[PDB]
Amino acid sequence: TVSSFRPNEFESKFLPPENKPLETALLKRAKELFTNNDPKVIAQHVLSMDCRVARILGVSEEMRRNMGVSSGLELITLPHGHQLRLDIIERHNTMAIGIAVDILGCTGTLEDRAATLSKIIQVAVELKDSMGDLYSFSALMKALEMPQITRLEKTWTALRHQYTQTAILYEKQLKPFSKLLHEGRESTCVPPNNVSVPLLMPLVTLMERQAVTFEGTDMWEKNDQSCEIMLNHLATARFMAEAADSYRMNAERILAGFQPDEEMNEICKTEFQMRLLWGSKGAQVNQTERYEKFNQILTALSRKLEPP
Repeated sequence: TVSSFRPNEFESKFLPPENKPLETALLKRAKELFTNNDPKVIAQHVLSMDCRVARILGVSEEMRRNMGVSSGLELITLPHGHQLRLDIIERHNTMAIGIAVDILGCTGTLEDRAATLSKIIQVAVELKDSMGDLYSFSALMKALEMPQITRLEKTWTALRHQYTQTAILYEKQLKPFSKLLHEGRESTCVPPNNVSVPLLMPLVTLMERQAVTFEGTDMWEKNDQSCEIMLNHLATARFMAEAADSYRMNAERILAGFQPDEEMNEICKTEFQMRLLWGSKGAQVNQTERYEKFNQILTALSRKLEPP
């Protein structure tokens, strides 16, 4: 089928009924939110939202009788988790795209871009070491590795010179850890606060041979077509399902006493993000077309910002 996410019909106190793609005032308001909020606060909203979408937290009794299992983390290893898997894929792509658009569109000066880049890495650090949200941690890391972000030479140089510690933390700690996750070793290299949401993406993608991803990452080609790596994720998936509860356990501990900020909560919604990016009409075009669109838009903004 398709995603459960139906953006054209999503309502919000924070979104005009009829919005166009990348509305400038709305990208303005978004940036301001992430700009004016502490990275831990941002990461708590992301984790909290990821737990709803993956059905680790907030599962009504109707939803559970409906799944046949207690947790979405069990459900995704099963045939009837197909919808969930597709939802998981859409939110990840949309989130990675938004991050990129946040560096390449929601900024004015070089210094503003670099500050944004640092804030993004701090958020990623919070996701990893505090929230143990490996899933959204990976979406941010994917944004940072996009060819359109990677080639912003002047911007990475400003990061190296002004935000040095953050820049070294990213290259020396985050990148290598990211790589471990991708080789399917997450179960043996847990961050200091354990795991609340697993990486998910490479497992969900292996299962969904018809999955579209932005810029075609986790497409299991070339050096990825390794039985060894595929075994690691699938062995890990099975462990995930049997131990699904431990994740809930972690997320509940981390989020005890958490009180969400309404607007912040809204902008974490994939639906909302989809409306921001493709508008109230285009938000329901096919994945391939929607993703190809931003590949073009991001390459153009990157070129406008730092020409060769």
